[PDB]
Amino acid sequence: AQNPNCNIMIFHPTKEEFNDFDKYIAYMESQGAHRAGLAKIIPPKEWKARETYDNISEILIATPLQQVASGRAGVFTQYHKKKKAMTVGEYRHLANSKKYQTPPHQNFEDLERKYWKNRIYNSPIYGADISGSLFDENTKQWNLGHLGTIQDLLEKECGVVIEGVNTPYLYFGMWKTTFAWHTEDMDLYSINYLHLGEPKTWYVVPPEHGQRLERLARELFPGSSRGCGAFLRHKVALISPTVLKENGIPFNRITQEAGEFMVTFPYGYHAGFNHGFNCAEAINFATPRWIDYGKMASQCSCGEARVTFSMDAFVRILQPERYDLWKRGQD
Ligand SMILES: O=C(O)CNC(=O)C(=O)O
Ligand SMILES: [Mg+2]
Ligand code: NI
Ligand SMILES: [Zn+2]
Repeated sequence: AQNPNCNIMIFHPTKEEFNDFDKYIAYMESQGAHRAGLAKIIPPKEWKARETYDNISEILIATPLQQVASGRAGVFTQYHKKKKAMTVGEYRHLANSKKYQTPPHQNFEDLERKYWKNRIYNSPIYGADISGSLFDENTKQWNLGHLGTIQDLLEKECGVVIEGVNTPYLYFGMWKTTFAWHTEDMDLYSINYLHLGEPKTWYVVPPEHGQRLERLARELFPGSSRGCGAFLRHKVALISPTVLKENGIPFNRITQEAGEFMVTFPYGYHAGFNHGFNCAEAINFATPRWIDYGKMASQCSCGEARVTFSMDAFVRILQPERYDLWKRGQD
């Protein structure tokens, strides 16, 4: 078995290898990359997502989210308070203000220590989940707005045509902005490209060990666990590396820098934080290997998780028994 310790793998495709996205994902899996839950892909040196980032300031963040924490430094939840709209130029200036800017630090490890020590005492503002793309239409390789759609994959594998669309999302971050522990909707893959700015640190649990993380989360968030049998779908809970290590949960960590792709694999729990002002683009995707994960994915039916239009069909076709109850949660 390849990669039996479930280490995060880093790949350096050539420009020739960068042509066929599906083929390269399958290659990475042949080497065991999925066992980690997360892989890094450094694009060939000839490749670029677009020519410059000089003209992005007028993108609107219609509903910036202030991420307010509750709990203790290593075990906390966050809720998202909606703020007034602002442009990317306005948000960058905010991120660079004295109140919100990255503190002085020695290296990424020092900054990670400062994040876990101090995150809960601040409420950074995240421009998350903004439909759109920063890939130039002329970028033909690994253009996250030109991927094969999940609906077409389900149709190719299973023969059933379904409604729904699959488009990317932009994320504008600042110091301490945080993504809570989660897997993707329907335990899909994700791909994330860091277009610009400061790094993003990731934590990930191997898919084969995901239920260990779930069990710990039920212990650490016991009221949330009584409320919902899949409360990590709410995307609000944080657990630090120190607490994971104290409880024996297998995980790995890695820092993504501007110009790099990350792929999350089916049922790979992940969480992380931004180092400073940045912009990322991410989208879900599927392969044939996903189908079985989609069929077994947990679902929130308590009503909190509220997701896209397109997840309806996935539940309806892959999880017909759950359909009824899950849809009640969505309506
Ligand atoms: O970058 C972020 O805030 C969160 N991204 C992801 O969870 C992802 O790409 O799957
Ligand atoms: Mg603009
Ligand atoms: Ni994710
Ligand atoms: Zn729920």
